Amino acid sequence: QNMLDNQTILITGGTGSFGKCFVRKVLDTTNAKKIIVYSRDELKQSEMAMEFNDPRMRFFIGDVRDLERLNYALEGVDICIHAAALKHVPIAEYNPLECIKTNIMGASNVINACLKNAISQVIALSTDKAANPINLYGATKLCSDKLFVSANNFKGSSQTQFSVVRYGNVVGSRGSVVPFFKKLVQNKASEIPITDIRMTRFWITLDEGVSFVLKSLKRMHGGEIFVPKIPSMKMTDLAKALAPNTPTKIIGIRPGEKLHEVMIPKDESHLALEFEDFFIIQPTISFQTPKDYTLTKLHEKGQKVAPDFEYSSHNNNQWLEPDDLLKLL
Amino acid sequence: MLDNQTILITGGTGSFGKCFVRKVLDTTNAKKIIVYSRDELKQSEMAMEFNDPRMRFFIGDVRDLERLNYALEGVDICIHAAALKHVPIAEYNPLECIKTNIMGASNVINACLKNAISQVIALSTDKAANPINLYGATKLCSDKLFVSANNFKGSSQTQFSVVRYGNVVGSRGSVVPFFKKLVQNKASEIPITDIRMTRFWITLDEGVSFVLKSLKRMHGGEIFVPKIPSMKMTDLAKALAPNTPTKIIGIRPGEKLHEVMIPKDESHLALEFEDFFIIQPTISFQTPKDYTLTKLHEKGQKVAPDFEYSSHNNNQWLEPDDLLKLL
Amino acid sequence: MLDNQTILITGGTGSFGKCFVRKVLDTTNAKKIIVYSRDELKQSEMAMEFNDPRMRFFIGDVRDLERLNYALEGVDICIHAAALKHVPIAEYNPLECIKTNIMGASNVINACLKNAISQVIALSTDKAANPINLYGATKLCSDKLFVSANNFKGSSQTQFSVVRYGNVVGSRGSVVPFFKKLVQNKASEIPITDIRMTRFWITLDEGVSFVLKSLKRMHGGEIFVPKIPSMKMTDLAKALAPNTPTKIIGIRPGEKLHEVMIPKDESHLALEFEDFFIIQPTISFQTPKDYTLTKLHEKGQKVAPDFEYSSHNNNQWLEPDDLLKLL
Amino acid sequence: QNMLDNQTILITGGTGSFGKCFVRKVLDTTNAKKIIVYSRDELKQSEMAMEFNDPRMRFFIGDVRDLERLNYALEGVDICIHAAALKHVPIAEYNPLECIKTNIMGASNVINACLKNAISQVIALSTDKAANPINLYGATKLCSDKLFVSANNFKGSSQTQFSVVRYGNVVGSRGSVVPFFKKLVQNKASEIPITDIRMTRFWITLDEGVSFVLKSLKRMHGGEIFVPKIPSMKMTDLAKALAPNTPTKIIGIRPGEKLHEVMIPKDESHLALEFEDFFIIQPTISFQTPKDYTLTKLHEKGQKVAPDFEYSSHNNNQWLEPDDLLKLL
Amino acid sequence: QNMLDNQTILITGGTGSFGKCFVRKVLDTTNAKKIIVYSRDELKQSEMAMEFNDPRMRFFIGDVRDLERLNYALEGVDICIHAAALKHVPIAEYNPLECIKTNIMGASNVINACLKNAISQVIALSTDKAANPINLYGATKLCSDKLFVSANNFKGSSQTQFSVVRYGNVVGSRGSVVPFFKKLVQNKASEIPITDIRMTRFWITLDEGVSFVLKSLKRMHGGEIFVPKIPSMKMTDLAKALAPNTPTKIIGIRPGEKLHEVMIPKDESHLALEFEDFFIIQPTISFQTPKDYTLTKLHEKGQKVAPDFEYSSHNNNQWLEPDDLLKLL
Amino acid sequence: MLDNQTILITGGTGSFGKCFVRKVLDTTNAKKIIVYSRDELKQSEMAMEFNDPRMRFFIGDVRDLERLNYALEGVDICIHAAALKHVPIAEYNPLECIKTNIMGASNVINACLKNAISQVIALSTDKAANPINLYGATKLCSDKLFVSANNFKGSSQTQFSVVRYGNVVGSRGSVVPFFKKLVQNKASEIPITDIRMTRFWITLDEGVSFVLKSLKRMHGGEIFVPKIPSMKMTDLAKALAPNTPTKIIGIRPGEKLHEVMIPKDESHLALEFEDFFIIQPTISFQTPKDYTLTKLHEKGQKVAPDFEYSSHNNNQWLEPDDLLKLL
Ligand SMILES: NC(=O)c1ccc[n+]([C@@H]2O[C@H](COP(=O)([O-])OP(=O)(O)OC[C@H]3O[C@@H](n4cnc5c(N)ncnc54)[C@H](OP(=O)(O)O)[C@@H]3O)[C@@H](O)[C@H]2O)c1
Repeated sequence: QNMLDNQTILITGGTGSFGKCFVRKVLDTTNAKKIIVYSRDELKQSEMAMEFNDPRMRFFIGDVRDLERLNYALEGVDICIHAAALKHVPIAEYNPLECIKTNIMGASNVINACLKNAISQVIALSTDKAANPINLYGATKLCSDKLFVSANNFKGSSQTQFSVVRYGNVVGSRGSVVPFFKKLVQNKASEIPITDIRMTRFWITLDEGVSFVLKSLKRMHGGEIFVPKIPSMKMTDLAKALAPNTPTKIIGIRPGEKLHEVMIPKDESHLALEFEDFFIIQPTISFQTPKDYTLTKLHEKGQKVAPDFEYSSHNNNQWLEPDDLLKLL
Repeated sequence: MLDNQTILITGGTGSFGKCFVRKVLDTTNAKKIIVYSRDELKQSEMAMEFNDPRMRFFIGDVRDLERLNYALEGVDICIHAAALKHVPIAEYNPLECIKTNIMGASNVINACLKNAISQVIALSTDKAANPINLYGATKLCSDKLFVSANNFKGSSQTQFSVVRYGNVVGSRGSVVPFFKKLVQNKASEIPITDIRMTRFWITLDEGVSFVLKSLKRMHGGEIFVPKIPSMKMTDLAKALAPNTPTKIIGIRPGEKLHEVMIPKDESHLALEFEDFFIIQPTISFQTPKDYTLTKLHEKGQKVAPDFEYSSHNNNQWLEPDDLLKLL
Repeated sequence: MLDNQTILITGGTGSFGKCFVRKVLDTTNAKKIIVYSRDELKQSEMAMEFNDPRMRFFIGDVRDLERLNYALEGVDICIHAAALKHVPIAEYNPLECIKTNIMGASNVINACLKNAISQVIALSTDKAANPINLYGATKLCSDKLFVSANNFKGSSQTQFSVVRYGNVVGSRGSVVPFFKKLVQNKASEIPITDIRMTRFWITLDEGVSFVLKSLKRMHGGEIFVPKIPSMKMTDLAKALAPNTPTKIIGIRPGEKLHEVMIPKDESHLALEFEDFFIIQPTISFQTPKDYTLTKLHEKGQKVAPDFEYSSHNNNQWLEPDDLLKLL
Repeated sequence: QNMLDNQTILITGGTGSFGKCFVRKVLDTTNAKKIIVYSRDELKQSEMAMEFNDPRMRFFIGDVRDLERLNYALEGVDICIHAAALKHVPIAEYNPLECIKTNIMGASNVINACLKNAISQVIALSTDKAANPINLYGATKLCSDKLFVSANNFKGSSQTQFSVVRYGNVVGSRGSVVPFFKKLVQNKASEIPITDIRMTRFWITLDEGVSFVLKSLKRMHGGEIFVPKIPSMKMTDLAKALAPNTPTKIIGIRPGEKLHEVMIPKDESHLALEFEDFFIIQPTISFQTPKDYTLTKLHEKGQKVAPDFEYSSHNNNQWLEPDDLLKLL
Repeated sequence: QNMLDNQTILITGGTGSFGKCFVRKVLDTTNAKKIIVYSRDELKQSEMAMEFNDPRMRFFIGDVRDLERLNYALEGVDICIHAAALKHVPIAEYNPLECIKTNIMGASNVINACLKNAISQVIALSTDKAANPINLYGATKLCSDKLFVSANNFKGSSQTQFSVVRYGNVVGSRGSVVPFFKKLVQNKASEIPITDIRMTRFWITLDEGVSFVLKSLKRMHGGEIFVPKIPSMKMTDLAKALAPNTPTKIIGIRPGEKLHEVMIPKDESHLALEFEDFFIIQPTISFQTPKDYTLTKLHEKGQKVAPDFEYSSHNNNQWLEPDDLLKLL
Repeated sequence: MLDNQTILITGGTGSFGKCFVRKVLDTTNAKKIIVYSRDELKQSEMAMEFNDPRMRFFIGDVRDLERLNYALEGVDICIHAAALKHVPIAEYNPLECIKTNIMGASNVINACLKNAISQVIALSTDKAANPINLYGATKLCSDKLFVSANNFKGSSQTQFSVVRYGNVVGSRGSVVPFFKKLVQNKASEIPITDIRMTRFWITLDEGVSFVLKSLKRMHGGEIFVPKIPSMKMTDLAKALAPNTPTKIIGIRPGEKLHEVMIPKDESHLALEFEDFFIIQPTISFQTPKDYTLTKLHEKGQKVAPDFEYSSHNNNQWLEPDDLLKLL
């Protein structure tokens, strides 16, 4: 019950869509002692401090590529939510090392600084793009996920648990598809570009993600890659919600984009454990002090999966109509 | 043209390393061949087996940008083969693999641009296509860095390409050579992972010739893939042991049943050729290039929309008798 | 001459940033304009609003010397506008402001000399004259570094100048634009700091034109100051709200009642011109310069011994009606 | 009473005028367990160890720009006096980054290393040149002062107090004015250069400064910029003490020099608190665990000041005659 | 008695001749809780894990030139054996900075990381080449030895003892003389090269070295340079054991080679203490908390030496015949 | 040829430092002499005593590679005299001595190659031959780095040599000058270490002339050793105090009874000359050199097989009367 009770939480990339939503959720629904936003931009932090004018907030201007600054911010932290990252796929293809420095080396420093300040639980955000990735960005998240999972194979005088939360497209995220079909039809959208007529994706709301991360804290043992069960929607149906009466030119594809997204690769189905509405991808490596992932801290039991299971988007159980999208737009 | 050129190869004391050096001495007119690796043990031995004037050894680490700057001084061609490739060990030492493979790639690129090297080819791997293990992810980032490196421009231009191929028959501590120490071990029990297991197979000599060919074809920015045969991991044992038991020890941390070399989501970037494949960059360059015509004037063509070059669905297969011919 | 030149501007996605880019495209013949900033959000948007061939974006941090080296490759002109300027936030995150503003300045200078950039202009601020807050101190060190950078010499010379001016009307999150969100907020209560509060006021467009003019005037080593109007912070509210209460919320961490732009102890270094002021270096250079004649052959003159260009004692003042004309 | 009793003290720039005087004062008047001199030059340390041949002394060759070395020296220290710096104003104008590295980054590393080794009290030396500065040097001290004051806004498992001590010209300092009018008249001073006939400065003795720093330790809460009440003297009267019978040519001004020095800027008078003979400039930012600066640890009460107060040299209460200067030369 | 009982041991350069032998000795003869091999090559570690397939083993891929990685590996270690190094003398002459980075800076980081993780005992391996050295390699070991000895002059909240073990040529080491006269006669040795006909060296077996290091742990106080009493053999007699029936061409000398090796320099005989079969070269500097090196932890008493003693190889008590060499080949 | 050349000398404010500068101004036509050292105290004073246009001071640390890069810009000759030499202090602060002497040497070499300096001479010491103390070990590594630095090659070549000699009579805080402050101290008690104590003795002026001569002789890679006299440490007191007691205070941390300058195990590398010795490199270079003929065409010759240049067995000795003539 309420384990953020009197705990100090630090969230990197805290000024982003997830960050503001996560901070908002934690402030409203928990007795967290203090909530630390760790990010770089003074503009956004300056703005955020005004809209979240709360004494339980602390803003540290800092970069996840700077270990000394992180070591200083995590000082006395209990829980670290790692949401900082460079995720604009095509921009990442043109700026490889930047994305590597922020996502890979950033993961690296956060883990180092958390261990040093003896943090209790750490959850880093992943992405479906990190499974059998093709673009660099996805490659940097895969390296990220791997570091956090491996970070558990440590042995300090205070067990620090490291877990990962992976989920697909965030319906209407700060720069996604939905938040475009609105910004275009607002400035006389001559026509809203599309791509492949097979394009499918997983879907979830920002609130669902936050809630999920918040709950993963309650059942995590450390080492897990939690995957929530979410619905998928073909990119066509997403053409009748923010401009059905406006044509949509066909672009086909964009740099480093897939036709379908993978959440749980086939080659990892033996590590995958199933639950009522979420999966647990177990560590591919073994830890010194092994844990039993079949029983979460929330005493929710899990069963393995089909030796030939593949949790992909091109074909999942749940889907969504252009109404549900507006009903949850 | 390698004539009178200076060539540096990171990870020069490795399998590919030794073989590449041997091939360059014997067949090219390279003026100088520089080996850049960390271990003094392997370098002293290698200098003994290759007692040749055109050879030069530099004790160095790719994680050291300053040292690379120093050693790439006056080099025309750079072959990047340095890496931590043990997949399961990379799973336990992720940051080590990231520093060597990813940062390593970054430094090399930096030193190469600085010393104005003409062409660079970095060695990739099939494990970098739709990767699952850390090693593959690092190599994927590596390929990316090298491909992106082509957008840099100054008083001098540098061409960066990548060569990607699967398992190397009898590579430094691989499977095939292991299926020997077992025969010698008077042991009668072959350790398998999964009857479905499949991989692409290229020879040390073939990989090396493909790199040399690539140098002559590259515009810069390509990921060259040689068309090589696949082989059921069930026959690799059969062939190298027609009689002996196969104890299914399961899968190791990070293994795939089949390795992809040209992902399905990249078929549109692929260009087919007589013996090879060029996966085109996914980004545009200041100075565009036409990958349909190599520098050797070889014409390439697009592949079918649902194309994918994997080990499972390969039209070529190594025969247990034609495999024994490799060794 | 910006004709056919390559221009890089750190902090290119900022207010001055976007405006400077717009002015350079529309009016110059600059061959290439490079935006160098950290955020992918602002850069993707900016590339959309400026869909032009001569534009190029580099995701980078001024705290990264290696990345700057890379991006300044082949650049002729460099405009340094990157900085952490929120005064109170700089008061809580001093080292952050020091790293970005002071170290940032240092790296840029280094990369500029390395890539042999012809001219560099760094943006200063009135808060850097007889400063009190951390931000101002960092900018003061910045100006100093840039001014001192002119003593460096090699096969190529690089000119470093600084442009200093006060508040930018309606700048990214300033006061004036805030006195709008309040009107919209249906709020009837204007937050003031002190009836005496005074500041210099220049427009985004004016600041930009002054930088472009400076490039054409600079010998290297100058701190250009434009003659701009002052305005009682009491009228900025009056003008933008002839009717509404003013609740004196006091002073914020680090504020001054009046901002100096040319200190009294520097009057001897000052040179007066038609529209601007040049504060001469306090040190001597290997290659001296005559700051009394800009490159546009504009003749300057010394000011009175007890001279000081402050906001409190300014001979020019923005009229609440002529202020509404800015917006 | 005697709080250096059995404490280990580390003083950076310990081989300088202040350092030798401070070490001398501490050795003679306290039961400090050990006194660590942290500086770079082997020559001076070598010399100092001979003149201060005391077992309670420890000399660490080190640079304040090297965090690892500092982390190693502060190990087990209780009190840190930070006196290291580059202060030759004109030399600083020609060597900007050097002065920045030593004074700014140096401040930076000392604070970091003190926190890491859980030091109790830290006092960094400032200078009147840091108030409304014009020269770079002064700018580096202002950045310094700001870092030390901000360093208090931390929260480690052992409160470390950070304070600053600022005062003007040190009568006859290792390279000042007085110690020149002697070195010139000794080698047939044809004429001793002067400047502006309005030039005024604050004055204090090396011993007074040491004593002041030593007492600031006894009353500091952490976060203060202590300013002692000291006298001022026009640069003319300082022309009749070490060569009244020798002319003085007029140079006018030197690189980055002011006519008058500011100790407490007008724009900070609201932060300024007054006491019988010293001031306390309060933090412009607020700390999490606020302290009451109106009551020092020495139970000395302070009152605010005139809303339009300015503690400048061009006009202060106390002044000095060319006798007092020789009477205290 | 058995002080490795339940202790965690970390040995850098653990995949080398010494490393494998040392790990082998510790696994077989002690109740060490865990044994950590710290080295760079995946090939060797991969190989070693197979031949030493023991649960009490842990392999960390790491470089001694990387402090952050070391800080992470020594975490929770009790005893550190430092065997990592670049020792190919001529290769070191052509790659000076490399050898300096690995041996000097490597020593530097290990000491730093051991202190940080509060290691109990640390023994770094030296070499007779470090006494009055001529080659760079030897110069890097001398700098190394000096750092470890000096490392004792520290004062942390957990005394860490630092000692050095120095001995000569390891009979048949991974790349020495003996292991050559075999690899040559195996591939039709036309003739096996030799040098100066005065060439003498000290000798010892790999097992003797391990055992010695293992025992130095039991009697060390910290600060010692233990030197075992070992025999010497002229390079001629070493020509009748692995090819007496094959001629030996005369090369004379090689880059940076001496005619004779020094173990205890004459100028240090006043620091040297003698024992039944090993020497103790005492610190040239004095520590704050001085120890009595005349009485080892094994209660073995030692007496000083002749004020003009020199422990060189060109003339020592024990020697060896080409039989003993094969009898112990 | 120092004519119209730019000379930088690290540790320029030191004993050798000041003397070298004085000799270069007075006798050469060097266009510029740059002093690169850390302390502002000593530099401000030195600039006063050397108020000359060709002088220039750079506040910097040899541990700073970036700063060295900056200061060596446009330098032709580099004299490396910066170091921590106090033997006992180096014994307590080993890493400090290693950073300054060893890393310091490394950075200087790096910056020199980068800025394409023509010739570099680094100051060594007798304590670096068959060393025992940390200081000597660091200098030995230093010499090595500099000697090895000659194997680097690019569009420009740089020559690196080392000058090695013993004690400098009355050097900044040495023995002789101390045996003065004792006389002045009205003290009647001379502190000795050991009646056998012996050292080589060269004058500040001699060391400086030998460096200047070396520049004119060097091919690059040599360790020049001047033939200088030895002197019983018993006479240095006798001479400077014919009457006063000698209280044997023993030996200090790291002292030798006698200092070697050319080790016995190096006699084969030595080449004898009229006034000096060249110890040849122990490694071979890409571009070999003939050290038997300096650039001044001085012919050298091999020494006897068991040769060794030590202070104990020197054929030259300073006479207590000819020593007083030095001072
Ligand atoms: N002294 C002798 O009797 C003797 C005998 C044989 C050989 N030598 C050789 O002569 C050389 C110089 O001797 P010296 O008597 O002129 O010594 P010195 O009087 O101690 O001068 C050495 C100078 O090096 C500078 N320095 C020290 N650390 C530095 C750093 N980290 N970065 C930049 N500069 C640094 C110091 O200047 P700052 O403190 O202002 O930085 C100092 O002025 C030595 O290297 C030694 O090898 C001396």
